[PDB]
Amino acid sequence: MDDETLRLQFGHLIRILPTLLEFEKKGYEPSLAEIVKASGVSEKTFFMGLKDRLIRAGLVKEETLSYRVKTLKLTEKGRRLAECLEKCRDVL
Amino acid sequence: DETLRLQFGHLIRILPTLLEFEKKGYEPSLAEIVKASGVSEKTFFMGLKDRLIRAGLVKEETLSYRVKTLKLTEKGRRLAECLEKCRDVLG
Ligand SMILES: [Cl-]
Ligand SMILES: [Cl-]
Ligand SMILES: [Cl-]
Repeated sequence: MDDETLRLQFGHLIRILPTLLEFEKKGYEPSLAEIVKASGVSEKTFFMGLKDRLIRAGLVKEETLSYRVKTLKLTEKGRRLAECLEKCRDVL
Repeated sequence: DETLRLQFGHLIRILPTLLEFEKKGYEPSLAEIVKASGVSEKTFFMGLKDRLIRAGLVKEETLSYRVKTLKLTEKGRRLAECLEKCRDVLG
């Protein structure tokens, strides 16, 4: 529990991690821009720190999609947590 | 919601701790909540307690002339159950 996951904001987690699980269940590889758009985080919050914190925390990894276009892939830990956060969303 | 503005670590420590006391029928003082949860006294007393109250996740009550406690609301209770499962992923 030094997990940097603990340092993340609940809203950012409950937004981004379920969004990426739902794209994955559909077979779709979304761009950083589509991830922001579907999740509802601000692009300024995303590109000015959040993305790199999710990477640091072992929750996602960034990959090249095509020229000039990157995606995030869930790690097994990020996917395990994403599923737990889906139920949190129901409650809320 | 104010719930979304909370830090995941503080949530994952406090609300599960309270739920586990409640299942055992135990009514902890504020100091016992701090110690069992692993948050510091300063973190708890300098904003976190009151953030959890403002998010509707807990209610503060005077338990006796001696001590206070926090009770889970039903929202707080449902979210605690989900955060336990989250804790099985981390550990
Ligand atoms: Cl964050
Ligand atoms: Cl907090
Ligand atoms: Cl309690």
